[PDB]
Amino acid sequence: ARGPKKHLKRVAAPKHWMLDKLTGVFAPRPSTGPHKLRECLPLIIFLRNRLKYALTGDEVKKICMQRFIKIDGKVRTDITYPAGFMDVISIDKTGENFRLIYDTKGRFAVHRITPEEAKYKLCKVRKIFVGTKGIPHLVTHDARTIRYPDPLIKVNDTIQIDLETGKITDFIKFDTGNLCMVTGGANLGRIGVITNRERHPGSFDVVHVKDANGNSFATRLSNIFVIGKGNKPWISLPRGKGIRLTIAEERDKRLAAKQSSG
Amino acid sequence: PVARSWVCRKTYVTPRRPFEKSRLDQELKLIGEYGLRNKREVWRVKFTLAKIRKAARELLTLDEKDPRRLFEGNALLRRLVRIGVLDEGKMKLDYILGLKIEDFLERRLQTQVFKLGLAKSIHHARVLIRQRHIRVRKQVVNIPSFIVRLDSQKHIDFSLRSPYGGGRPGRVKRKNAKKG
Amino acid sequence: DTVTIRTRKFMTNRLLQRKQMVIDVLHPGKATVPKTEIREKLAKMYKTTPDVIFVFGFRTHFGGGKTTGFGMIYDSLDYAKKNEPKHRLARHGLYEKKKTSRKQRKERKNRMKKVRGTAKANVG
RNA sequence: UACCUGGUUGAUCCUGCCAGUAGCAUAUGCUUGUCUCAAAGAUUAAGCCAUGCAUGUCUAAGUACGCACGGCCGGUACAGUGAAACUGCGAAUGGCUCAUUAAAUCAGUUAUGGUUCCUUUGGUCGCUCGUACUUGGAUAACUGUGGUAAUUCU
RNA sequence: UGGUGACUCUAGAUAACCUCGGGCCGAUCGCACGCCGGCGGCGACGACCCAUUCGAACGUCUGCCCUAUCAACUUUCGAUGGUAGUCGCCGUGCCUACCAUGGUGACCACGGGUGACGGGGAAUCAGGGUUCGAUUCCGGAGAGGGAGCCUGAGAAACGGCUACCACAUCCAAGGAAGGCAGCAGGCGCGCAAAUUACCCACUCCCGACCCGGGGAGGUAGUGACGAAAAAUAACAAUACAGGACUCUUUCGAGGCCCUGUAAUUGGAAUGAGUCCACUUUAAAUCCUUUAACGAGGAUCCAUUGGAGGGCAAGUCUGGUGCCAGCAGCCGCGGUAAUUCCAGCUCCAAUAGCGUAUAU
RNA sequence: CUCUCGGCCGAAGCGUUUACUUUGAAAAAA
Ligand SMILES: [Mg+2]
Ligand SMILES: [Mg+2]
Ligand SMILES: [Mg+2]
Ligand SMILES: [Mg+2]
Ligand SMILES: [Mg+2]
Ligand SMILES: [Mg+2]
Ligand SMILES: [Mg+2]
Ligand SMILES: [Mg+2]
Ligand SMILES: [Mg+2]
Ligand SMILES: [Mg+2]
Ligand SMILES: [Mg+2]
Ligand SMILES: [Mg+2]
Ligand SMILES: [Mg+2]
Ligand SMILES: [Mg+2]
Ligand SMILES: [Mg+2]
Ligand SMILES: [Mg+2]
Ligand SMILES: [Mg+2]
Ligand SMILES: [Mg+2]
Ligand SMILES: [Mg+2]
Ligand SMILES: [Mg+2]
Ligand SMILES: [Mg+2]
Ligand SMILES: [Mg+2]
Ligand SMILES: [Mg+2]
Ligand SMILES: [Mg+2]
Ligand SMILES: [Mg+2]
Ligand SMILES: [Mg+2]
Ligand SMILES: [Mg+2]
Ligand SMILES: [Mg+2]
Ligand SMILES: [Mg+2]
Ligand SMILES: [Mg+2]
Ligand SMILES: [Mg+2]
Ligand SMILES: [Mg+2]
Ligand SMILES: [Mg+2]
Ligand SMILES: [Mg+2]
Ligand SMILES: [Mg+2]
Ligand SMILES: [Mg+2]
Ligand SMILES: [Mg+2]
Ligand SMILES: [Mg+2]
Ligand SMILES: [Mg+2]
Ligand SMILES: [Mg+2]
Ligand SMILES: [Mg+2]
Ligand SMILES: [Mg+2]
Ligand SMILES: [Mg+2]
Repeated sequence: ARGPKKHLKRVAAPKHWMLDKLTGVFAPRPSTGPHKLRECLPLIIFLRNRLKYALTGDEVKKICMQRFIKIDGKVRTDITYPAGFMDVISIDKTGENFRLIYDTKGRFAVHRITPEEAKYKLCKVRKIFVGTKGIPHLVTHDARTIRYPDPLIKVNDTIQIDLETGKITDFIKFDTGNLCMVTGGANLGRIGVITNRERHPGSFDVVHVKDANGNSFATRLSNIFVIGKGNKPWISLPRGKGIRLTIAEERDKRLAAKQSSG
Repeated sequence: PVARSWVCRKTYVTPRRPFEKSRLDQELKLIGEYGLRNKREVWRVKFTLAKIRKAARELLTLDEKDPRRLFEGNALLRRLVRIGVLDEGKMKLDYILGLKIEDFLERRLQTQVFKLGLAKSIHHARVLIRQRHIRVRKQVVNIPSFIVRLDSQKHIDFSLRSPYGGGRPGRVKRKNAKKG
Repeated sequence: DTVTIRTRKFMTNRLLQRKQMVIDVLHPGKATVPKTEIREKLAKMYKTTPDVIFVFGFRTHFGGGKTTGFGMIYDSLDYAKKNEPKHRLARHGLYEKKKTSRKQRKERKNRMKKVRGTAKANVG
């Protein structure tokens, strides 16, 4: 295939979008942006499939062209804009704010946040490099580069960004005992305290994480996102508090809710 | 590329020996006793029972404490109890292997309509169902092979838009009354 | 006299300047209720006028008891004209489509492709 | 449903195949009332093709002296709608087919500390000690003379 | 300064260079308008470089069918490696010069064949397996066959161009124009496969773009590929072959229950059709919903294969007479044919069922 | 398995190397 591809088959779209099979052949094909194609949520999917504010794609376009949607404090009129982890979506006309946080089953949940909490976000740091007359530079998972960071900030750390200004306010160092979320793999969406990190030089590093219920699970280092310092998260967690129920206890909970209903 | 789905199944299987006295007699007995149209209905019920037995046999060989065994065994037993085939007091996995074809044939809407006294024969029951005289709860059901759920059994009525339930005379009564 | 309207789901689309809902219609012995009178029932129920109410997708269940569709009630007629799809406006008589065919336009385009600047307007 | 049955002999027991049995795919024959899904010029010829269509695109925001409309006022440089043309972008996606291709393609796993990357997103953009209250020449659209039997020619 | 497992990395310092076929250091547009004589808020375009996204391109490791009537192959025109370079976006025999004689193979090299695009997968299957995968998702290749290029971030692009080869169109004979393995459609080939329809309303894509375009795609048409559901009658009364059940002593009685010649009766219930109106939809159709009409041979009439065995169901009747034929196999037919040709009856599946071929 | 480092543990080797077995991670959707 000469040149880049511009379409996305519906059955070839990422499964966490929860797209059906009979609506069409194609999928929204996220635009290039701060988040990778497989790990993002396009604006149209969120605005139409998730929130049901629009019934068709044309209605999503009509919504976005009145400049009502803001992603991390900036008006975004692109309906296929890739909104990813920890992004803040603000709709002032109706007055709500959402944070894209993975659910326990590895899907972007509709998570409403208070307007006070919509003024900042947390970003994982991807690399630090010195350039241009010895000025340090940070690169985050959100593709934003910040010059003059705190010298203590190292790779795999987490920084709190004020969305209005774009500057760092504080940070969490990657260390055992700090709370984290898994942003990829089998344990995606799970929240727990880092227990141990084993280093394999020349290969991937494995991080062990223990839930609040005592369950343990491993991931790769690139799949770990520091959420809070110690046991306390710096953001609000979704309704499922990051713990994964087995199918048996999920069925028991569903049956109990059914019995208590009515 | 299109936006269509191609998943489909065959609901029955055909017997390997086409002509044998015992199988033919047993199938004819079932057809006559439950008012079935042909042998494909018998083979359809046989196929569902065979799939259920295969799933149960797969689960039995697993460990008792195996979470998969517990989960799908509980699901299978609850599905079988829900449609009335199994007894709640016999909710162990091995009892699934004791089920027969008549148990699944007794839960059809045709046989239940006959048993409830809405019809005077199994064939009268079939023609009553296919003629839109029978409803389950509020929905008019038109399909004789409607496996009646255990909770849904108590709501089987005469379909109040029908002459037998709603007291509106049909074509024949109206025409014969116009002749007077 | 026996035609009931209920609205199961309901949300205020403040961004699209409307209210959107799911409508279920009870009509035990009659044909599927025409949209023109479902609109009147909705207007009387929501204390608005029928000119800003757009209903669609009405499907009647087997056995002939109920119908289910979707409805929108716009805050104003101008908002409806901005936000509604054109065919739904044409159903209310507020829009008219062009009378040409796809073949007519395509052949005209391919004919115009053969001439230079102003002569493009001289072929039809 | 972990299955067999007929056929060598005067008769028997074997070997052993032939035949029967069921499914699945293509074709074909006879037949066909309702209803829901639904494959469909692959196989032979990646053989040959009439005709039509399949890729174009303007915002408040690159260039408007087409009265083509319409002014408001009529010297208010340029109201607005705006064909055409210049400029920019796309046309490298999609669709089709399976000829070639036998460690090749492809699959899983790794590498680029060995490279390129329109676009989107963020950074950077008085960091350089050296007519500007705005520079020059064209060309298209348009107007007019044409050539060729003939072209999206010029 | 900072970094990595590992830089000849990042940053720093110094001496210079800096391509006329030149590197950045804004001579651009719109909307609001302002303050103190000059300063200015939102945007839109553009731009060197870095990062990011979308990739792409080379590599690493393991994995492929048949064939020995292919046992040695590559190396003089790069085969394997070394040194220096050229070219390339870069690592590399990628190419060149000079060197060395290497590199693969019975653990199947090399060569040949394939009715070979590879996978995800499909059919069958106790367990193990066998076969299929042109075909809607991913990857690859090609646009009649080769080759060479322009533009561009990205083609060795063919709904771009330049040639040659094979076909072929118009011509005023000087010239010009080609590429359906896109959607329809035609020819041909065949055992073998649908409309020269409607639409951008949905899914998405493109553009300067809320607006235009899209045979991508959607919707109908044809459609017994195949899969799901599912009519072709039900009941009552008679009358009984009647049967069980029942007392009586055989009849009888037993009128409880069942089945059927019922061209015996009888009213009930219906959808197949015809057809208003809604609903559906971009506009429709279909389905669903509802008026009216619509069943006694309810002629509103079920077929396809069989009836010796395998294998379920007639050594009944008529015709033929080793003929015609049937028969997958064994066999049947030569004047009393359970096998052919028919009638009647019967049985298997049933809106389906035979036949040929692959498996 | 132990001798060294950092706050009894966390670290470091290496026990010859594996095959095997169990676990964990990474593994398109259909
Ligand atoms: Mg392509
Ligand atoms: Mg690495
Ligand atoms: Mg012998
Ligand atoms: Mg013999
Ligand atoms: Mg055989
Ligand atoms: Mg057969
Ligand atoms: Mg019909
Ligand atoms: Mg095809
Ligand atoms: Mg062909
Ligand atoms: Mg142009
Ligand atoms: Mg662009
Ligand atoms: Mg381009
Ligand atoms: Mg930028
Ligand atoms: Mg070199
Ligand atoms: Mg060399
Ligand atoms: Mg040489
Ligand atoms: Mg081939
Ligand atoms: Mg193959
Ligand atoms: Mg294929
Ligand atoms: Mg082929
Ligand atoms: Mg493909
Ligand atoms: Mg190509
Ligand atoms: Mg061809
Ligand atoms: Mg080419
Ligand atoms: Mg073409
Ligand atoms: Mg092309
Ligand atoms: Mg064609
Ligand atoms: Mg022919
Ligand atoms: Mg065919
Ligand atoms: Mg469209
Ligand atoms: Mg359009
Ligand atoms: Mg198509
Ligand atoms: Mg038609
Ligand atoms: Mg057939
Ligand atoms: Mg079928
Ligand atoms: Mg009907
Ligand atoms: Mg017959
Ligand atoms: Mg006969
Ligand atoms: Mg036989
Ligand atoms: Mg027999
Ligand atoms: Mg035969
Ligand atoms: Mg015979
Ligand atoms: Mg999978």
